[PDB]
Amino acid sequence: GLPTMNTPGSTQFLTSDDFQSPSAMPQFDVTPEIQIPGQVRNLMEIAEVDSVVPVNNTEGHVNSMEAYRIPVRPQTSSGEQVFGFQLQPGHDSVLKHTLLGEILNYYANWSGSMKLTFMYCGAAMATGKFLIAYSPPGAGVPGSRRDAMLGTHVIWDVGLQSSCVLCVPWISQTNYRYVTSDAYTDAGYITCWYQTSIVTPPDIPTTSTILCFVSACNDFSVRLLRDTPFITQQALFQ
Amino acid sequence: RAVGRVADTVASGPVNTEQIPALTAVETGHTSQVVPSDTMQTRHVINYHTRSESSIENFMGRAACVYIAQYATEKVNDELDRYTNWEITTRQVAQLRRKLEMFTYMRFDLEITFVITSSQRTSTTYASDSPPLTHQVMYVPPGGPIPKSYEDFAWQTSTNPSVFWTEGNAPPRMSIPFMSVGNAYCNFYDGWSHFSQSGVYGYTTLNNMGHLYFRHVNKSTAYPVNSVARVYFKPKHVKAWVPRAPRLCPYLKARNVNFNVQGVTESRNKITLDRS
Amino acid sequence: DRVRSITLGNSTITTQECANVVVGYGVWPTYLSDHEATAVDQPTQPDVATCRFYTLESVKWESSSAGWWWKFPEALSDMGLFGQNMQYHYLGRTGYTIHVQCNASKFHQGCLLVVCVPEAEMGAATTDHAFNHTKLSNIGQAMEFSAKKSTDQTGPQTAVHNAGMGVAVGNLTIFPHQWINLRTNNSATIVMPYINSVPMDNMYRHYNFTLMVIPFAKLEHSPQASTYVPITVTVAPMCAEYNGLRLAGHQ
Amino acid sequence: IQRTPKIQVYSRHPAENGKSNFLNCYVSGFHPSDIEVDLLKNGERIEKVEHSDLSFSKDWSFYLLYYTEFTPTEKDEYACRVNHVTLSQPKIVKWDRDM
Amino acid sequence: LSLLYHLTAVSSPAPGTPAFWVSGWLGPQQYLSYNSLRGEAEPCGAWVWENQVSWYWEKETTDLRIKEKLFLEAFKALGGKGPYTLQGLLGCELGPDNTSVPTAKFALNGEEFMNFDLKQGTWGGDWPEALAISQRWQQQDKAANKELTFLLFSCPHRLREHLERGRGNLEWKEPPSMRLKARPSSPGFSVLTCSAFSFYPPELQLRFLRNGLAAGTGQGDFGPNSDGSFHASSSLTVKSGDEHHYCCIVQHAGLAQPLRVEL
Amino acid sequence: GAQVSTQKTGAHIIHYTNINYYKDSASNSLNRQDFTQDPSKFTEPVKDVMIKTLPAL
Repeated sequence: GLPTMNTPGSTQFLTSDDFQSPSAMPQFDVTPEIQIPGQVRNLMEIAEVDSVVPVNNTEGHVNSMEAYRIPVRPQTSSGEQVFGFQLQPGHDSVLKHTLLGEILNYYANWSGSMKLTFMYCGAAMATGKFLIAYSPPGAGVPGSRRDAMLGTHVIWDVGLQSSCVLCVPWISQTNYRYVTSDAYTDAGYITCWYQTSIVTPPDIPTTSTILCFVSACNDFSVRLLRDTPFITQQALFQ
Repeated sequence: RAVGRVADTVASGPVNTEQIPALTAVETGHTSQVVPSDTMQTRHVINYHTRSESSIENFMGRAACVYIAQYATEKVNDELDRYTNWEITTRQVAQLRRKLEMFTYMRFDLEITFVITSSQRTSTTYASDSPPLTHQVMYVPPGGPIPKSYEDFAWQTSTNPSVFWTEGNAPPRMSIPFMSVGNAYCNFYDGWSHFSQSGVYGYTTLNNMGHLYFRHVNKSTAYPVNSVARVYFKPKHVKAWVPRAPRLCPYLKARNVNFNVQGVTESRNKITLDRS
Repeated sequence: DRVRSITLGNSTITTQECANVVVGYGVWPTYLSDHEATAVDQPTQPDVATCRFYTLESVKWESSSAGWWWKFPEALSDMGLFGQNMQYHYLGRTGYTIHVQCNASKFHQGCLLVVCVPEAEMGAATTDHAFNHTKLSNIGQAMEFSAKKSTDQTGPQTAVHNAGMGVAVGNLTIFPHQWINLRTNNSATIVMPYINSVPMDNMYRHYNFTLMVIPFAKLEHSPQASTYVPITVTVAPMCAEYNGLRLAGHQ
Repeated sequence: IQRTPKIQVYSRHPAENGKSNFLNCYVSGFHPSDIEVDLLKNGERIEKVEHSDLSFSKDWSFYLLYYTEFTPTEKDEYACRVNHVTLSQPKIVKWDRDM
Repeated sequence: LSLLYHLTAVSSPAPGTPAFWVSGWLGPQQYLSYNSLRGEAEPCGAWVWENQVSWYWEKETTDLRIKEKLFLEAFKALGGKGPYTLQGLLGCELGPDNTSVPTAKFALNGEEFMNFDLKQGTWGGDWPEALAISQRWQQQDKAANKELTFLLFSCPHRLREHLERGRGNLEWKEPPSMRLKARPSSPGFSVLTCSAFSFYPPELQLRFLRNGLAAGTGQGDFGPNSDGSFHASSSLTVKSGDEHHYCCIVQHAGLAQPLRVEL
Repeated sequence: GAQVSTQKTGAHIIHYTNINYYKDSASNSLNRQDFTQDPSKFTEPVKDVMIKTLPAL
């Protein structure tokens, strides 16, 4: 017949190939699809949805709802630190189990800008200002509010519009960063500081709550599929 | 511009306006669309990245193992009989289940590939000349007559699709179309089976894909071998709806969603960062 | 603007501190089209006898409350002609309009999360044991979560930080949701379309979606303020239609 | 879903006096979880009574044989006393020597 | 002749009692007992009167530890508050000469609700409690194949292992002791009894006659004994006169004539 | 059929030929080149449209 020649790579099973194969049940009449609402055509559509960040995960708070409640209270001296974490959105313990981190942990490269939304859940009569800052990774962690005002930051004033968005910009020497973070592609630090204080009229409780929210901006991107280091099994589930 | 490519960043300047892009209300259930060119001064950057690796086709389109079926050439126990079976489900491995549990209703064709390996069982001697083994994998639809044992009437596969494979060649592979009676595979089902709200609870009531029976075509060997047939599934032509939140606690069973409670995340010492 | 008035049937829900009206996945509830239906008989469509605002019982929000859940359509199984049409019919199809409401003050603080989870298949309290149906949902009783784990023999796992589904409770925002912040908001209104794999479904064997109300920031106030703040749920079916008429159910 | 038992009292051997005989008491047709059968000698509880293997008939109703090593004479009258979830009082059945 | 197993498991057992117990019946008399409180199966000293050296009785013990776990993993996917007594009938009967016919019935709360099919499915019933147990039982992934090779392959081979081993129990021909006695009653009538004691075969048809003509069977009762023997009874309210003519023409399987007994 | 289509390359001879051989649509290869998307169902599920630069309330 036709004179062929089997190239290297024949009779192999590469698990991520793209080939045709004979159907087992020929001329099967499938059921018609209908208009089910809420179709997903890309996993990045999921990663653009906010999910509340467990910033208060100091043990043992991961076994309650207190992992999400970031406490704020009236201070004596200003310029204190509210919270802070490194920006490792698939490896840091604060971010890697939010909705962004579970999508990122299926991949190995990530790129783009990120949003951080802070909804103040105190009383309607309390008033405060906060400084929410991002620091690129050159110099280390900012140890004071004076070191934090030199970075990318935004000064949030609470009021009727009860949430301010810090948009973490993409500053990197590489086009992508590794998800499981290493020393070469560090991404920096997110800190938040008391701009003035929390000032309240009498007969209001002291401690309040700020909820964080992480998502992805419209230029986010992932690459290089893998498995997650989250789910394990020893045997087949009977 | 092409489709799939992410958006650029327009050049911004200093502003002092009534407009407040940074302030919003989360209470309305609405994600803010604050691009970085709203809260700082940016340069025009022509972004060339695409989102090809993140679509539902490429996210699912890699073949994953779903079952490990074992069957010998000589009965030793009911478990290591001449034949074995498997109820077709994707809920027995932990890798593919967590991917398919990200969406509520999915609709896809399938591509089933078998990696079959035999190993000679431990005895007091092993010197035997054997011809190459031939395996049979018969797919039984819901309602079909099942084989009772070896040499059954029902291995004649008068209408059931079957495959025959001699060891040493390429692995077998056949494609399965969309098989459900509804309009999408229900990955979840918050409901009961009977109308009195009792019986079995959960997703097992709908997904009846059928069985899958394995055996050796060869009648016997001189010394018994133990074959193992790993089954690989690859979803192709995938549509998905209603994205669920990804599972956190590891699984316990194949018919349930039961779990032990776990932390929301890992712990750390304090809420602040304390270096210079 | 902040005010919004909703009129359905012979009832009318008004509010003066509203956030907005989140609507499902952008899809308004409609009737079933001719190129999608399967059952061949003429469906019944009572437009105002069943598409109106039914008000469930009120729950008490405390500073130690973990959360509540209702399961639909089973939560409206006796509210009027929506209950009677569920019994005399084999199939049903509807969308909803869930309006949760909770006013406190300008001196209270707290935050609720109102989610409609489609097919919130719940795990079991103790494993290796299936549970009763009356511990999943009674007819109108607000089934509630718990702070710690639950060791019930015949119930669901009601640890609120795992939300009954073995999932992180912070990630419940991809389902259609709103927040009731006592600082700003007062009510939360969600419109949910019919979400199922089959175009119509039986309304007794299958809970279509679960409404959850989870307090994230806990309720705090002075001891001299109003100690009792209630939460009230007001559900209204939308574009309901039924098929397969037979005797009264539901066995 | 509830059954009431049936007591049938009889002897193994014919009641020939002097030698020890066996009073086989038959309880049948009952569905509790637990039943209490007791053998009696004119109001005296016999201490040592042997139990048979508790089983069920073809219609999913249990049956159980209790028996003692009794000496039949004219004055030795016997009875069976059974306890159920259905019957409040324990049912008296008097043993007749003619069967 | 047929081998049969009588499985029963209760949810909340009475203390001091087993929660699961087996009674094996080679036809009409019992040969096998098992429970949970001792954890092994023993004979009654009735059928074999031998001790098999770890080749026959050691596999019956290991077989019923499997059946104990299947009968205790049942409540466990019953979500009711009430107690449950799960019953089970297992075994096979012999065909014409070969090809034994099996049987497998189960009963929850004294009512038959499921029965392991033969083709598909392995277990099934229209009751809501039947699908819950059937989905629970096949979760262990091999118990359904355990009973498929049980009813068609092992216990009929065990039956042909028993078809020629113990034939002295298949010839138990004990002719009974029959003692016509009588009691008095209400004025005008009398109460008659004819009874039979300690007989092995299960067939006996005892009736009452006036002179030479049949007058009725009476109320026939039945009960076995502590030694593989049975018992019958028959009573009738008869006339206070003519007691010297009521005859009891009754055959037996250990007898070749329907012997007459006297008052 | 000869559905010649473009290849997946980088940015700053590139065609490929594909022939279907079987009589079922479920025997084909994957549809790896469909990157159409809209996240507005999940990020903006709101009735009244919310302008970005305006107050939300």
